[PDB]
Amino acid sequence: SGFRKMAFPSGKVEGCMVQVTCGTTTLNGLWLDDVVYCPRHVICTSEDMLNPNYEDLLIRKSNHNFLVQAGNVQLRVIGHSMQNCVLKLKVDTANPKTPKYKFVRIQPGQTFSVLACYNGSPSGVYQCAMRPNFTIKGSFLNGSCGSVGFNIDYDCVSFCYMHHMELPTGVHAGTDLEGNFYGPFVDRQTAQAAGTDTTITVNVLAWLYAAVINGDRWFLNRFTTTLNDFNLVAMKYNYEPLTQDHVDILGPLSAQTGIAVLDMCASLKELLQNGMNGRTILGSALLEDEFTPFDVVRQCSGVTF
Amino acid sequence: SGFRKMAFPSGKVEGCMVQVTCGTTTLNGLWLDDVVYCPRHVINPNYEDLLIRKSNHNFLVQAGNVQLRVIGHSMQNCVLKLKVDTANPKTPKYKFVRIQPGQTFSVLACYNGSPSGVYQCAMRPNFTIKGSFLNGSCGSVGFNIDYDCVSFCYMHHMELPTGVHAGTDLEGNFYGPFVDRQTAQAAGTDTTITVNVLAWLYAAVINGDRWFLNRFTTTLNDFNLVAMKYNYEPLTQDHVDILGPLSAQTGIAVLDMCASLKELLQNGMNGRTILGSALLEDEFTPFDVVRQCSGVTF
Ligand SMILES: CNC(=O)CN1Cc2ccc(Cl)cc2[C@@]2(CCN(c3cncc4ccccc34)C2=O)C1
Ligand SMILES: CNC(=O)CN1Cc2ccc(Cl)cc2[C@@]2(CCN(c3cncc4ccccc34)C2=O)C1
Ligand SMILES: [Cl-]
Repeated sequence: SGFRKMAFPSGKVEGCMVQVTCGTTTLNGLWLDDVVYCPRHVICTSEDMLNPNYEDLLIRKSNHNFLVQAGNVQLRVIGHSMQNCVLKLKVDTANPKTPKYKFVRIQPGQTFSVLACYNGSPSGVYQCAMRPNFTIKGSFLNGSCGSVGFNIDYDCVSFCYMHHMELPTGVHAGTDLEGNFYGPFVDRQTAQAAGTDTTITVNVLAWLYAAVINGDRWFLNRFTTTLNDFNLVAMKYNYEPLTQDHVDILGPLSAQTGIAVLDMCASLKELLQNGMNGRTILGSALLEDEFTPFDVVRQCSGVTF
Repeated sequence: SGFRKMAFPSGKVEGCMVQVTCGTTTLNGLWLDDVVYCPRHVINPNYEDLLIRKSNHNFLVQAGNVQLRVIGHSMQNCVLKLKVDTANPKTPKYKFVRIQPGQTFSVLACYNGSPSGVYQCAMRPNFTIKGSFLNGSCGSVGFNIDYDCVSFCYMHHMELPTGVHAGTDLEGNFYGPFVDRQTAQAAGTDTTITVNVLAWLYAAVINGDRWFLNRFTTTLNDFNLVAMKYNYEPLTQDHVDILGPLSAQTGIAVLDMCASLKELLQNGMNGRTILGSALLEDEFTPFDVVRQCSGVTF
């Protein structure tokens, strides 16, 4: 019993974190085999950030301009190239602690663990979700750039995020491990703002099924709804549209609890209208949206209480 | 910016987790040097009588896909110590420490000697932890990291009827009035960790959330009279001293922040949130707030 925001064990990722320095800029890199991956803005000064020409800044660099530190050992850079917004530094030593890994691009609503690092040293691990507006509500200070997001389903680490910047509202933006940003963001200091954020509806439903599994049904009602009527109501509360894909994905949780997805949608409609009236669901007074259907199945018991 | 429930990086602890099997019971063990530590319930129980009937080969210890050979066994309080023939090459610098209620720690949840997740939690005033544990999680450990040293503070033993969890320090002494056996046991009435709520109010102010601040102050006695009525733990002079650095960083005296907490208790949040929460959060200590808002690494 119990329901916690759980992160993946970070050990496989800790063994990959290095410090990358180029001139006066210092950030984190990910050392996998003989390549160190890091944000390309490591080659920029604060002035360069307004309108950086990365190709022009990079062509003036040689291998020995990049200082890579793994623990207390200096790695030798023997090559460098740019792939989108990530810089790839070829080093002379392959990481002996390289885990089995993949680079995956995630969609909004997906969750992942973040290993927050400073100077190539890990400081903490937390769980978060890719918001519908492609930002993440992380906890990052200056020097955290290059920290990574990942999932570890089975013995394989799936790297999905690399931290690049903080937006004016305090939220964060970054890239997949191929250097493509999530969202309409650029690694440039321009007028950039997070779009209006919405609640991840399929995740709230999954978390309501998790409350039922752990023994709580106070929020259920005798009503059902059509998919269209639920979406008309949900969009009035800044909730993301629920698609047929989402309904299909919730099938296993619907079968385990005996509550149809459109019947759980009717409870959600009523919770949005009424609030909670001094009650909580899984120790929370707000509707939680950073647990996917897959996360609920992984954490919760197979036997409903 | 941002404020998250952050756990310590679990890597140093992952390299210590093993699977321990005795007959039909399977749980997790902590392999440090040549000793594996695990709950003694792996064996109305008379533990000395159950233990005397077991030989070394009755305990099956698995580290990854390698079988460790048990060469000795002894009991220390509610913890079984299995001497193995191989020292853990991944043993970190470590200490066994007993924590006090209100203190937080990271939990590496394991099943069959394999870590599945990591989360942060606090030792409640009633000595229980609101964890996330299923059958097979026994022997999962709680810890903190201070520089390069792992301080092991908790080993999971059982779940109470309300869904909360109970366990021991690494010397086998339970936290709380709990016993390792099937009998009528219940978590006591819980209280809110006041010094932790204040620390989290300071973290919100650091992150630019100040709507709850006011021009008022309070005495320590008047604040405690109010707090005792909302099932909040008493705030001591030690707690005020401990909040000093956060008070100096934000420019808000501790008794000034206490007056904001008093108004939040007597009047609610009125449709507003603090750090994305509609409840007053008490599982971040003053040190946790300082560490997360300063970037301390391990
Ligand atoms: C908040 N941003 C700024 O003051 C200027 N920043 C422009 C800028 C523009 C584009 C890119 Cl791709 C990077 C960047 C910087 C690089 C570092 N950085 C940061 C990242 N994470 C968390 C932070 C927390 C506090 C202060 C800075 C943080 C940025 O956003 C710098
Ligand atoms: C809920 N407990 C029971 O039904 C019986 N339990 C008696 C019992 C008596 C004494 C001791 Cl020291 C342990 C125990 C058990 C051993 C395992 N265990 C559990 C631990 N964590 C999480 C669990 C989640 C679900 C079911 C069991 C869990 C217990 O409390 C089992
Ligand atoms: Cl995805």
